[PDB]
Amino acid sequence: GTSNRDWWPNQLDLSILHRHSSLSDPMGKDFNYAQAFEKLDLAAVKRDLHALMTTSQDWWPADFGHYGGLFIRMAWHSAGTYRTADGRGGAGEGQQRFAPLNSWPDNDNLDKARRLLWPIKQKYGRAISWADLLILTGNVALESMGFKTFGFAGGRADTWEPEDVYWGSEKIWLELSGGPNSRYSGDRQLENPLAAVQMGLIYVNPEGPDGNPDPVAAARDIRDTFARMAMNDEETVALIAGGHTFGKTHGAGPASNVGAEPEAAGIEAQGLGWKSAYRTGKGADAITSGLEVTWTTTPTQWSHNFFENLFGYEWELTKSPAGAHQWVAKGADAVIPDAFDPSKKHRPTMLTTDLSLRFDPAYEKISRRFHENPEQFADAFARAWFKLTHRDMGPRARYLGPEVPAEVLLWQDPIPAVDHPLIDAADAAELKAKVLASGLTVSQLVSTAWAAASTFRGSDKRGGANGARIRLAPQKDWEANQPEQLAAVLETLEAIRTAFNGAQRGGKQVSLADLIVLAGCAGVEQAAKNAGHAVTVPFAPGRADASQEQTDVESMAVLEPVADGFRNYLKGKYRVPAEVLLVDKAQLLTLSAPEMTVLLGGLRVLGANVGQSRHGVFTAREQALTNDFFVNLLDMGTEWKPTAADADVFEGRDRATGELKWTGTRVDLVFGSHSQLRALAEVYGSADAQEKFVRDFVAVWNKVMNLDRFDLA
Amino acid sequence: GTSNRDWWPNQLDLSILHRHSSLSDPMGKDFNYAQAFEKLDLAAVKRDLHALMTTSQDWWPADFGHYGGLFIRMAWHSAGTYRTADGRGGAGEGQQRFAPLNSWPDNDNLDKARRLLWPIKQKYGRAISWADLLILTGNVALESMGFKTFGFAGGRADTWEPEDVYWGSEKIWLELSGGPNSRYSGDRQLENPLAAVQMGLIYVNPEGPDGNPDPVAAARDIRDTFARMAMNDEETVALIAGGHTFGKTHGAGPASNVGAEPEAAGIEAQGLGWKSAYRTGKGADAITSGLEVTWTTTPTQWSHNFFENLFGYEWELTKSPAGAHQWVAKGADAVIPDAFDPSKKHRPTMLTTDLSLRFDPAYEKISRRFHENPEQFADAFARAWFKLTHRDMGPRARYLGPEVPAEVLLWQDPIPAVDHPLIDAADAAELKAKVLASGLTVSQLVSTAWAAASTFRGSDKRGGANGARIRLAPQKDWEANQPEQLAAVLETLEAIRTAFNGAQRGGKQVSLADLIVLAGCAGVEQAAKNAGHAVTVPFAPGRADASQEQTDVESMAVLEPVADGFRNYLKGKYRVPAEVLLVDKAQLLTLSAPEMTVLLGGLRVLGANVGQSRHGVFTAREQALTNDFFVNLLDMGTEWKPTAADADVFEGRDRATGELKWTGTRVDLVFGSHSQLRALAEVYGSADAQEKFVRDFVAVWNKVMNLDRFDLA
Ligand code: HEM
Ligand code: HEM
Ligand code: NA
Ligand code: NA
Repeated sequence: GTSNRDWWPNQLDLSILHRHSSLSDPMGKDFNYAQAFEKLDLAAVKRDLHALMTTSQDWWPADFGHYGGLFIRMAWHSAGTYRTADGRGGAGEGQQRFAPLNSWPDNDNLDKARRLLWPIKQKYGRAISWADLLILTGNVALESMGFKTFGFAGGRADTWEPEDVYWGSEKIWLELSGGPNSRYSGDRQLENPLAAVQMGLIYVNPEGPDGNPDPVAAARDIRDTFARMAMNDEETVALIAGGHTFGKTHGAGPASNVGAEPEAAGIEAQGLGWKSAYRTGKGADAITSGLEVTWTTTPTQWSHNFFENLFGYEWELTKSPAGAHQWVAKGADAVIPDAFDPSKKHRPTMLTTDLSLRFDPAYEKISRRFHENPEQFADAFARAWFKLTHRDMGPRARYLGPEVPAEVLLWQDPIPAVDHPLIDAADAAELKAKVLASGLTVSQLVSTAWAAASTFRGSDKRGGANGARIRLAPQKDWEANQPEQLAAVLETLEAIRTAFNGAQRGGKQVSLADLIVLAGCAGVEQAAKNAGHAVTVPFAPGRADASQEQTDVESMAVLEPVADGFRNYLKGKYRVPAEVLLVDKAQLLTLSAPEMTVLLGGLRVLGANVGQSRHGVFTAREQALTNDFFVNLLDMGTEWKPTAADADVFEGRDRATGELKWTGTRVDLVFGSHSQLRALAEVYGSADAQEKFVRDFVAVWNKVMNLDRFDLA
Repeated sequence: GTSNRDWWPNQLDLSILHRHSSLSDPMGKDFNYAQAFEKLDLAAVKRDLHALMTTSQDWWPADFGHYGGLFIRMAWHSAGTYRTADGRGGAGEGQQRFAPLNSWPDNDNLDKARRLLWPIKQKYGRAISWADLLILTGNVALESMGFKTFGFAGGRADTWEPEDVYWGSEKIWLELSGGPNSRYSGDRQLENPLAAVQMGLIYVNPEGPDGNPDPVAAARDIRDTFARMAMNDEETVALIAGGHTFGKTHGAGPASNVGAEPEAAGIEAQGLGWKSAYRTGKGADAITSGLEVTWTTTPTQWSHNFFENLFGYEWELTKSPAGAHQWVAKGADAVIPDAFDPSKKHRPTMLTTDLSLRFDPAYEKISRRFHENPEQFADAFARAWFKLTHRDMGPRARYLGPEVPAEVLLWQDPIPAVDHPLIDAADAAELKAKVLASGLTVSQLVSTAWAAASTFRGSDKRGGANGARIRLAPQKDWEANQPEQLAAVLETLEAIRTAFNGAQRGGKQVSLADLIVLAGCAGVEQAAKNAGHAVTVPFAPGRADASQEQTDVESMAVLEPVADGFRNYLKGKYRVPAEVLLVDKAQLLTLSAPEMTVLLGGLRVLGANVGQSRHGVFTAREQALTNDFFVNLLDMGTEWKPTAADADVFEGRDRATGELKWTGTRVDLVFGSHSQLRALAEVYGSADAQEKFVRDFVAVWNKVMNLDRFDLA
């Protein structure tokens, strides 16, 4: 069946905004996972998980009689898809059970791991999501094997179809760099937003960069990809060495024995894949990565043996039985146990990427510190395992259950507790009137509140107006935020705040985070009033102000909007057309197409554009909340052409006289071009739609203001 | 961006069940189009449309100063995509404004037509849908030019994204037959469900079959495609000659002048396409099809001059200025007016397909009758135009407005009026108890009610339980319906009905259509009872019984289920895997993936399979409504393998002992294979799911029972 994608492969794809509908979700529209989880007997689940560890099934026998290593790898891959660039991937939606990740090469045989967990999933049902279960099982594996974890939070709700993620452009699994769709250019620069070296890998190639077994050059890829997963050098060394304290790799024979990945397998395989024709196909004969390495003398118990081995031998390059590059300890005795045969032992072995930890000079210093101080190693790994597995969960308000660590961590972008009474309706009316009396304009108030709130992304639930981090480094300096205008708005708001707070009795006070949002609401009200409409914009207080010391400036950089079609802003020239970037931003904001349409049309006439650009400002009454953008956009009296100077700017001229009426960008005109967007614009550009437009705009505005409000919702 | 479709291009696609979500719809959840339409001033809309016919815009000047012919074509293409095989296509969802239809080659310059209607669409807003407007404008065009129409119904709600339709497998627009993706095989057999001869055409090639200008062979393609659009010989001749009473074709110069279709055009084109570099690019210079034919001496007025010309001259094969084949009247005077230059006249011209109406001997008889009796011709055409533009609207209860024709037409599958009091809740309880006391089993009651209700298809809104047409030819004899078992059930239910109706006072009575549905409800209640669960299944009376004389048997044939995965039924061997056909049936029933999953699992254990096949009957308590299908399917203790005899049947054996536990088809096992369906099955197979399963099954059962109940809309 030929589809629209086949005929017009570069048209914009709006279906990413309408994923995750009530249609595809088997749970009722009222189902609340948090509530179901809070009633789970978590201790019972963990008892069943402990039992499972050593209950070997014949269809995938447990190495060393213990599945712990398999399950640690499973949890680590669940978490490992995360990219800091967009917040996409990670463990938080349980996506490992869906395409493509269920069938990525690096997820080979983790289908077996997941199937071993079905009986537990079945027994506890909706009260523990797969997403939570994959992480908790990893925790229990570590505990079962003697490692004390730093804690665990539940609350990852399951999802029901695959997430739309750009994982790269290659059309071949595992394609090496420099192909026609290379993710690399120049001096090994990985394209944003990617965070892995080859299509279908989690981070790096375990043989070395594009297969070349150089531990020093492998280290470079490790550092880069782990940084792109929000992990620094100490955390990276702790995780790799921590992980590889356990279990083993699987490469007992050639890879040509292994058949189709799960999404390609026959219907009879019942959701499993990588069926192997080598000997028994499993256990002692297992083939997963192709490498055959077992790191420690006690693969089912926490130990300090990884760094003893790493530093205590010299390493020789060799090949696994499948032909992969790996390393064996020069002159060592056979001290490593076999996974199935008590009469066999093996010499110590390492991956290229393990040797990175010794041969990269910066890693070597950390690795030695961990070798010499194993308690520091254990604490770093526990903290890093928690960060790994929680980094995409968002504010601590979302963390459920009785094992949540009390310690607040910088990477959680923490927001202080509110400890005082909040403002009430009367106070909010007072503050709005003071904001409007100050002289701040509709444009300034709307722009500032937009800038504060629209950093939120639903991918990892970072960002938003809570915290008032717009006043801090680095947000206060972002170009999209118009630093000098921003500074003037914040100054006036801060004086309003000070005065209001100084007049109160009791502990009552308003946060700047709340006042930024409320001032934006007053701007929207005033805009509606300018259009001759009475409107009330909802507002929920309770935001708090974070400090600069609670705001990691390097981690904040990934939230900078380099493209924001809602403010007609593009920081540079990008490979992707601007309308694609708009739909991407709408997705991170959790907006549907109709919400994206309404919001952008409104923002245009309110004066939210960066730099007060006239592009898309299709009204003669700026700062009035009207549907003018749609009515003027859709007017067939006007003809549009790209300009001389710039193909991405368009001039709209009267079709009869030739006179210039407007100018717009691609983000503006896509609403007049794309056949689904134009159908939306038509509704809001119709003669009966002014009230609809206002009321839809206010709703989506309030939606955006509340995106990070996990303390309420 | 590599997608799951790219990696696994043959995996089943569930996203067709989740279109049309509340997310993509700009109207509120409570918007009711019929309520908006009933307050439209339809007379005022028609006055605007009438004025528009002769108000020429310079960006697309009106031929002869009158847009009528353009709008008639626009409405005929809106309607002309309809296929009787699946009910997909037609005018009823306004799909011409979306991809792909908006950019089909046969819809060339209809973008102009639709744009001319924006100012009226804008004026009346949500009270008239684009879908309705397209058709109304065609009617008003005919009226304006002196043709009396048969009527008009409103009620086609707008849609907001493209419909998923199989339009063929060709990868090149207009590809001639016999390519690698040929829609033809054998002796010019067009593949079901297609209804056109080439990709991107409405019906046939106006030059002749694959461009060969032979009228006799063209007639064969006309007859075949029109039949596949539910039009017979009389209706086809009336429509083609009726249409071609008006307007003209456009081929003033070569087609290489014409640019990209709308979905490929630049953003500045603002949703228009086929921009032409030939001279002015429009009006007198217009290029649309490439043909340059004007059929009558008064292209803007109804006449009987198409047949006067057709029979009054001999025709010579010629070429248009673009090079297309077309026909000119041998030795005729220049009597046909020019579209822009009052001092020029042209000889009569015809398409190959026009001459079909004279040179195919069956067509010729009808055409002569219409020539000699033009009042017969006007009546046939009015009736056929109404059928053409309404054939996918569904039951007459959906028809809105003051111009709906009072005559009931056989092609409507008419349902008699109900003229007596309906049964009440106490009566329904009494009849359920009588049904259960008769000895009819859960399996019989469920099977029969399923058979009657599951003929519905949301594509053209035909079928469903209303009418009790399951008791009539041809439904009573369809294999899927198990004719001998059916007849026994219907006999017993008819005795129950007779006894209940005979005992009443006061005119109250129950129809057989209602009793068949109610009995099915009693079966599902009894199944729930057998499982230890008291539930009440909703039931809405008001169905009526249609007669054999009100049932067109030949038109009913397309509703026969030759594949019904809900009854594990496949009438023959198909190129398409059975799972794909299941998802296709789910789409026609308007089911989401969770609804399809719950319903199939339930039906299995209720005994709804055709022929009492054991395939998928994964329970040891058949006729009890339990989640056993999912629990047993998902049990890893069972291993599945295709059978020797049949690759499409699978044996489930105990993994340890080898003992045979079950058998199933592809339709069964897909729920344990496909990654998204298995996630659904897991919900209903969990230990906490019995109440959910029951409730969701009752909901979807009731939904299916009510699919055609537009009288309660
Ligand atoms: C540079 C980063 C890493 C590389 C290249 C990498 C590579 C691999 C490979 C190839 C395997 C063998 C798969 C098989 O054949 O069965 C594996 C196993 C595993 N890795 Fe990693 N790894 C990395 C980091 C991690 C991290 C961060 C963790 C956890 C904190 C982790 C924990 C595991 C464990 C427990 C296993 C053993 C699986 C079993 O016993 O079945 N590794 N690693
Ligand atoms: C065998 C069936 C049919 C064929 C092959 C056919 C073919 C065509 C073609 C090739 C054009 C010229 C497009 C252009 O160059 O502008 C056209 C025009 C037209 N057709 Fe048909 N047609 C068929 C049936 C119908 C029917 C069923 C109707 C309506 C009842 C219809 C109404 C018209 C009208 C009104 C125009 C004139 C458009 C104008 O004035 O701009 N045709 N036809
Ligand atoms: Na994420
Ligand atoms: Na249809």
